[PDB]
Amino acid sequence: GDFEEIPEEYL
Amino acid sequence: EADCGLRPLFEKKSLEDKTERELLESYI
Amino acid sequence: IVEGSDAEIGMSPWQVMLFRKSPQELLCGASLISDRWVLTAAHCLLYPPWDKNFTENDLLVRIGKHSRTRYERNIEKISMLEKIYIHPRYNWRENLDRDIALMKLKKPVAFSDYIHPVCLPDRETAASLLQAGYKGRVTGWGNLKETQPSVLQVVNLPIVERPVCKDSTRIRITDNMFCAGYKPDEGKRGDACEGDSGGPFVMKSPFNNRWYQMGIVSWGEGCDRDGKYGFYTHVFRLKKWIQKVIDQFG
Ligand SMILES: N[C@H](Cc1ccccc1)C(=O)N1CCC[C@H]1C(=O)NCc1cccc(F)c1
Ligand code: NA
Ligand code: NA
Repeated sequence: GDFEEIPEEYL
Repeated sequence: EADCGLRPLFEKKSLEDKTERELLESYI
Repeated sequence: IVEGSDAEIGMSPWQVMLFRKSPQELLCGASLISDRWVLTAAHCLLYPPWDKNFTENDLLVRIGKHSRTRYERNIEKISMLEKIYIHPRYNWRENLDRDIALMKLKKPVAFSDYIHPVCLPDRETAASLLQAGYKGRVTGWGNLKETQPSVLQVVNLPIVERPVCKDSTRIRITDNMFCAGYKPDEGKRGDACEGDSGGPFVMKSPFNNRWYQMGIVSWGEGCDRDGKYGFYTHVFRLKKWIQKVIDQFG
C-alpha cells in the first residue's frame, strides 16, 4: 500500500 | 530474440556492471 | 532479496513486476523473454493452500522498473495480460515441481534502455553453466529479511551441489529444480525471499557474453538461513513446454 497510484487507464 | 541478453546500458555500450566479474571468475 | 545491493540502472532490463490491480500491490517477480511473453513461477498465480488462483484480469505486468513503489513515469511500461499458461504437471500439492508459467501480453511492449528481453538457454549453454560453484544472479523487490526495498535488489549466488541441496531439506527435490547459495563455512550470504518469487536467476555466458535465464525463484525454507538454500525452477529442463506454448499461442 506504499504503492504510488498508477494511471487509471491501466486499471 | 536475435538481441536477447544484451543490455542496452551495458553490453551494447561495452560497459560492465559492478559485480558481473564475480560471475565470470566463478566460471572455472 | 536478503543481503543484496541496489541494482544499477538498466542492470536487469528483463525484470518484470507482477502487480495486483486491487488492492494495488506487488505480487511477484517475472521476466521478459520477448516483446509479448513474460515468464514467472506458477505458484505466483496458482497456490490453493493459500487460496491463491489469479486470472488474467486480476493482474498487470510492470516492465522497466527500478523503484518498488514509485510510478516511473516515461520509463516503466504497464501491460495487460491476454492469457496465463501454467505447466499442466505443476505440483502445488507437494513440492512445487515444475514451478513455471507463461503470461502472454495483450500488446507488444516497446524495448528501450530499460526494457529488453533475457535469453533462454540452449542445451549446451545449460550444460556448461549449471555447475556447482558457478554463480548466477537473482533480482527482485521482495523482503530484505524474513520478518521492503526502495529499489530493485540484486545478489550473486553460487550453484550448490545436488547432494548438499538434498541433505539440507526434508522436501523431495526433483531434476526440475536446482539450489543456490553460500554454505555456512563460506562466510558470504544472501538469498531470495518472499516477493522475489517468479524472478529470474541469470548467468552471463562467457562464450558469447549474453545473459541467460537459468532459473526461476521458486521456494525456500525461511530466507538466508544457515544451512538452507534457495530453490529455483530449472528453466532448460522445461524448455520443451515453453516452446510448445509459444509455438502454439504465438
Ligand atoms: N516455505 C515454503 C516451502 C515449500 C516448498 C515447496 C512446497 C511447499 C512449501 C515455500 O517456499 N513456498 C510456499 C509456497 C510458495 C513458496 C515460497 O514461499 N517461495 C518464495 C521463496 C522464498 C525464499 C526463497 C525462495 F527461493 C523462494
Ligand atoms: Na533431505
Ligand atoms: Na543459506
